[PDB]
Amino acid sequence: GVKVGDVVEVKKDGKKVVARVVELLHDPARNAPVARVRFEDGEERLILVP
Repeated sequence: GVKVGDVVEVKKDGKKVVARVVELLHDPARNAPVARVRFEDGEERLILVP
């Protein structure tokens, strides 16, 4: 149920940190939503939506 602008916790360099959801995509292979998240410093990452 994660949507654009929401905030989630992920690991970055062994530390639990907050990232902001900037985009919702879909992985046809895993048949599951994927979110483009952006960290405080501007780094981005793709994460499978829990």
